[PDB]
Amino acid sequence: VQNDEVAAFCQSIMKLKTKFPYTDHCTNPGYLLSPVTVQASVKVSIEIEGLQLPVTFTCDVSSTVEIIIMQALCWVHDDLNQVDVGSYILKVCGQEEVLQNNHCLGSHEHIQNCRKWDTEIKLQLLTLSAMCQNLARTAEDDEAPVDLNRNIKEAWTATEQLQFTVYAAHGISSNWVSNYEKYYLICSLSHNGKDLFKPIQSKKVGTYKNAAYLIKWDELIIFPIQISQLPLESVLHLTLFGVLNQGPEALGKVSLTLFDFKRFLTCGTKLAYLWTSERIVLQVDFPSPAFDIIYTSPQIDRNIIDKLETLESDIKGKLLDIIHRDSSFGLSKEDKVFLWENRYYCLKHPNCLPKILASAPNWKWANLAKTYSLLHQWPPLCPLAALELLDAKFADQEVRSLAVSWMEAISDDELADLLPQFVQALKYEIYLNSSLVRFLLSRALGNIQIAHSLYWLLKDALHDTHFGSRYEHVLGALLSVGGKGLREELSKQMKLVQLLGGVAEKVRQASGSTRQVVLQKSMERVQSFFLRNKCRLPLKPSLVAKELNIKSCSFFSSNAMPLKVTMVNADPLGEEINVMFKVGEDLRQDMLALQMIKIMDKIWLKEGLDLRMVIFRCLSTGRDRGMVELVPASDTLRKIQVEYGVTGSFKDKPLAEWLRKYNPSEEEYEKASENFIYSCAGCCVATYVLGICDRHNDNIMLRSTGHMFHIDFGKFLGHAAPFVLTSDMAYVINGGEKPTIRFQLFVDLCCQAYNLIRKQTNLFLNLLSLMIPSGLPELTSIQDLKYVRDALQPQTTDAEATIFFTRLIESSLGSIATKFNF
Ligand SMILES: O=C(CSc1nc2nccnc2c(=O)n1CCc1ccccc1)Nc1nc(-c2cccc(O)c2)cs1
Repeated sequence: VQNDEVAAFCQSIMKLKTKFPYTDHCTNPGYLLSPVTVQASVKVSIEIEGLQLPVTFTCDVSSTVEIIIMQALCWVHDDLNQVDVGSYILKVCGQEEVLQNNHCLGSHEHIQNCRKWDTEIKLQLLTLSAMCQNLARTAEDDEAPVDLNRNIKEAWTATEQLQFTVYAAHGISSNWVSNYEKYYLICSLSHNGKDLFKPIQSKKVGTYKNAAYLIKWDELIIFPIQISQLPLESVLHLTLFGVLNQGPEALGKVSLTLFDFKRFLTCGTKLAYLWTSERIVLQVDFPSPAFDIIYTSPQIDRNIIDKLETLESDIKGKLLDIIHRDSSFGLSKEDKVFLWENRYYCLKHPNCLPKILASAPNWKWANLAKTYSLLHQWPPLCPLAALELLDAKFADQEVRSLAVSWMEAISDDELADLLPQFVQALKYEIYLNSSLVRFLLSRALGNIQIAHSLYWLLKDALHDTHFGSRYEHVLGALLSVGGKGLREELSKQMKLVQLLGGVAEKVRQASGSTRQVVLQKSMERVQSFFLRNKCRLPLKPSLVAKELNIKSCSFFSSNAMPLKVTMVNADPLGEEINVMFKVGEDLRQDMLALQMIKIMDKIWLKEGLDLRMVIFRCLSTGRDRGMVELVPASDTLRKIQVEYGVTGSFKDKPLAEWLRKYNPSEEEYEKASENFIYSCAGCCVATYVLGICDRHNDNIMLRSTGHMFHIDFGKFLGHAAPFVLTSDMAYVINGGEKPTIRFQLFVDLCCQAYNLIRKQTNLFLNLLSLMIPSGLPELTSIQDLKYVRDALQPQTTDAEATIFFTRLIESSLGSIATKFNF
């Protein structure tokens, strides 16, 4: 049946492939699209063929890339009628990414970065023919097949009790036989991620006589449930325990779906695989009658429910209070029961559907008809709201598929920064083929960035003990449907990272003197690689490295010695590529913190608030290793303070003098100090809301332009000053020892941004919830989310929330807070 599920998946993906022909350029562009985030004049320089100097001109940020292309065309051509405006595109110099014509110049992320750093905006005008499209799919790609490397009784008429005999575990290890004397299983039955009944424990039995590799229970297990009472998505969990010989110690876990991908109840012997990480086979024998049991969903209920009593005796106000509540998190039982009665009065508010669904009394087969009738007349949800319908608490195929149908309204650009949570949501689909995985694969088909990011996220997801096989099939489908070009580039990137990681290991394994000469020798391997391959940068695949710059490659001195890898651009119009490669730390936590910060930045920009945040990249390439973006011309606060100490003129001047050294002009220092004010406000809000703690001087970094950012996120969602404002940071903000209206601006910015994040409390809780199953040390349960919820204070109004955050700023000032009038 599993092989049949794989085959059905493959053939469905063949269908999906037909939906994306290689001829269609917008689905198959062959190149990365320059990212856009929706949100004056700036100077752009555009290189044009046949001109020795690029044309530099002032463009409106609001103007679209299409008309900017035409403006450059107008520079070189006095009449644009003869030339074709079509078949002309703009790329970033040095980066193999194409600006999107319909979108505004200001909306492009590269433009926004250059504006913040005051970097020269450098573009190239070229035809589609000149653009590198080596990633594009071929006719060979479209034609190739997909490779990932009798009577019937309806279930509602099925009286039999769910039962099965746990037979045996086969292939147990020597050290297992050494360490434990008996074994037993805990059997749980669940739906929507919750137990339907209390778990039943097997008897404790030792290894079978004459068969040490075998544990034989041969034990029947009967649940107090009836086949007709089992939801379609019912899952049986079997956890193995060993008792030590000298508490019980968990050895592994298995899951079995109670109905297969064709809705047939599992019957007969089914084998399951427990990975010690070594494969143990577990045998579960299910009843096998002379007939097949099929699940049949209930009969459709059709109603137009509109024209009902609106007594509204304070009850409408109670309903709106529940509707306009922040999230489903913590919703009272009584509130649940009456949101469920008055669910048909909430159609006017679509994004409250999860709450309603979370307040269903049960998912018994009978009530399913009315639930589905409501779902199919429900208004479309915001994609972001619809995420919640893909978490574990909603297993129902109808709910989830219709959530994905609402989700299909999301842009690729917005989707890309959300990909990790989707990769995780795959875990709550019990079948291989599902609307969610098809949605992800189709989005990857049409967008090279989506495909690339999915690839790396699936490679991390593989290391899951329980879900590794599912992710292996998903990754195989992705690599198969991506095409030959995409695949070979991904293989080059995989080889590059593996080589870099080897170099990292060797650098830490050597000591002192040796460590500097081993780096040059280890790197010769890499340079051989570059001799035979041009390879795209895994952190930003728009950058192509032709060759390693050995002499600029070094190592940072830290607990884990990171590698400063400098490579030369394949494009002479580009800059040299600088990344850090770190091994020995789980970068997935850092990535989550960075993603949360970035999403706050997006939320702020959506309401027009620009806190000038440094948004840098981090990629977990393999287990406990990866590439991190390097921010140029920036230091930790430690370093600034110690360098200043050599002079030691004042505790309040170290940040000021540093910024003044890199910004000598009075206008320049004011510009850099304003950058500090805004970025500091953003960092303070992000620190308090994410529970970022241990913000020591090393953790804080400051850019020469004046922007403040965070680098190490070891304390994430930690519990207990919320943030710390030292005297020299107050000096930069005020511009003087005494307080100025610039500090009031700082406070205003903090409180404004804080309230903007509170408005999106549901989004943030959902994103962290969906990362729960990924297995980071500080995000294991819903209480970890309750910390963030409490930090966001949803019940309070914006006014009292401002009061609260302002008191936080005073506590952060601490001893020097005497000098301020709130
Ligand atoms: O100057 C710098 C600042 S060091 C730095 N920065 C980071 N940034 C983001 C994330 N983590 C870090 C980071 O951990 N550290 C190390 C800080 C540390 C040092 C020594 C011991 C312990 C800790 N970085 C560089 N940038 C470039 C460059 C040039 C041109 C373009 C470009 O994109 C980058 C070359 S070197």
